[PDB]
Amino acid sequence: KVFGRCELAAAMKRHGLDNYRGYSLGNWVCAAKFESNFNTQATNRNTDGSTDYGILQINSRWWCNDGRTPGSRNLCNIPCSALLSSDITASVNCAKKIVSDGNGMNAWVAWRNRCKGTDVQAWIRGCRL
Ligand SMILES: [Cl-]
Ligand SMILES: [Cl-]
Ligand SMILES: [Cl-]
Ligand SMILES: [Cl-]
Ligand SMILES: [Cl-]
Ligand SMILES: [Cl-]
Ligand code: NA
Repeated sequence: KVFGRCELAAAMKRHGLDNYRGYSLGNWVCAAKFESNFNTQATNRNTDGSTDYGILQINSRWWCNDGRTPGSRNLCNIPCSALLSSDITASVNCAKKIVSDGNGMNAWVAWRNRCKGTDVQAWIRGCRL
């Protein structure tokens, strides 16, 4: 599924991400835009051999099991393929764990490089929330 901007903001808001650990909704929407272009099916390989999965590009190095990332962890206790559903629940619940771990949203490289310190409210402008 490729979410619309306001469609995803609303889904994210329903799932409790608005101001989760102090990150406004616009941060999460911005992160998803640059991580996946709002595409729940997005997958990208990392140089180390891990893979990033889904709308928030959750990494098999630490967070999910894909059976082909030697040495990795599965801290969200989920198969990586479950993070590719058109329902964003699994991705959001794992994202809550990631963002609580110490680094906040700096865990998402795209957030840090493209969203952090910018006018993130623009991403929810005009949306019924
Ligand atoms: Cl915002
Ligand atoms: Cl593995
Ligand atoms: Cl959903
Ligand atoms: Cl889900
Ligand atoms: Cl923080
Ligand atoms: Cl607004
Ligand atoms: Na893993």
